[PDB]
Amino acid sequence: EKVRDALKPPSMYKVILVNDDYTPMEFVIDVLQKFFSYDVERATQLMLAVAYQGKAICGVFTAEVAETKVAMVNKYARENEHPLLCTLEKA
Amino acid sequence: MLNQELELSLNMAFARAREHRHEFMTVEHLLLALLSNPSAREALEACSVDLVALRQELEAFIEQTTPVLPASEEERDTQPTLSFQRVLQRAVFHVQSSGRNEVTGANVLVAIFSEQESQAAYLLRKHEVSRLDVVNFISHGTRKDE
Ligand SMILES: [Pt+2]
Repeated sequence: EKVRDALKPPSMYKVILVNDDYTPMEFVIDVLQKFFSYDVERATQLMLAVAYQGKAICGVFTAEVAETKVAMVNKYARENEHPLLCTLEKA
Repeated sequence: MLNQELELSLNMAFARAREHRHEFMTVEHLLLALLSNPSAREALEACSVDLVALRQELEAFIEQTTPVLPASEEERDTQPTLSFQRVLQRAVFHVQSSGRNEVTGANVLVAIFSEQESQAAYLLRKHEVSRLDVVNFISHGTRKDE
């Protein structure tokens, strides 16, 4: 006998903020605080991470939560008219 | 997306999220809530699912993985996940296209399966329940696994 396709629990995902030249530094610090509950002197250090490396992991959530967060961040960036890009990363 | 019975479940799901100050209203809170929704509970009992085990599994998972608000913040009480919005739209679209005008907990239960990548869909499969099983119970008769 058998039992349909596989299972495997959903994977956790990394939420990432990509760097760009048009988004002002202050706005990214703002996003890190508003959507990641980051300490002022932690978000600020994390913005430096994004600028320096060109990309930085802002957190790790379930696939479900990560997807919602990415969408909240990008919608916000868009409404403020900044090309701030937030992305999803498996593992 | 209304059924009184279903609306109650949705109310309980949100009240629970807000109680633990959860930042998000998950498909897992939804299924957790549906466990006491007669329509849903019924289809799951017909599928010989251990509700006690499922309930424990769901509660453990949402406490360990759901982000908690800063206790301060504005109030912005619980943001439904995109997955959550999708299962509801799916259940609503199915009912509307069937010519009926009532969305039951069981319809919602069915829509959850299409959310691959949700812990909820994973836990249902783990308990040997498939979309087809719920669909067979909903229609025809009590086509039960038992
Ligand atoms: Pt309640």
